Formats: sequence, structure tokens, C-alpha cells
Amino acid sequence: VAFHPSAAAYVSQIDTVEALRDQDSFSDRIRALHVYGGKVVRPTGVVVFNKTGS
Amino acid sequence: YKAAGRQTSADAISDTGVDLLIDQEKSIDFLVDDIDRVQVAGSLEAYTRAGATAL
Repeated sequence: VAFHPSAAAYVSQIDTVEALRDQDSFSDRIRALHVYGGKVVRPTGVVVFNKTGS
Repeated sequence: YKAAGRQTSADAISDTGVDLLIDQEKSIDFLVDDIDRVQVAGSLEAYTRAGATAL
């Protein structure tokens, strides 16, 4: 892919980790959530060789 | 814990109980006759002490 940074946008909105205790065993439970999105805001500013690849 | 895989769950707790019944009601009840209290050789107070000793 050949592109300019300003041709596509990405947002990470939530990026959090928490510890808990497991209800079924003597364990910590570690869980993390990522909520995000992205868009090619200018399709002519992104040029792709072999876009059907794999 | 090691034989249970490494799993655990909470059992409900419980009580046992015994009842102390205050169910024994015991009595003493007797007459000292006014004629006999005059006619005997001595005191009859000993029957009150004997009644208390029986309880």
C-alpha cells in the first residue's frame, strides 16, 4: 500500500485493563477491552498493489 | 483443592440446636392443724424445713 497519513483516520476510544478475582478458583482474572474504529477518508490517496491478495 | 482440579465453590453454612425446656413444675403443700399445734409435745417448724429439703 502506498498512501499519505491524511488519507485515512483511526480512533482508539477505550483502551482499558482491569484485575478481578475468579469466582470459581483462587485466581486473579486479568481482562482488557479495546474499542476502536477507522476510515479511508480519501480513497484516491491510498494506492494498493494486489488488493485481492490472499 | 488439588483433586478438585483447582476449582472451589461456596457451600451454605448451617446450625445445630438444642432446646432447654423450663418444663419442671414441682410443689409441696401441707396442713399444720391448730389443735395438733397445741396438743403435740414441741415445735412443728421442722415440717417447713423438711418440705424445703424435699424440693
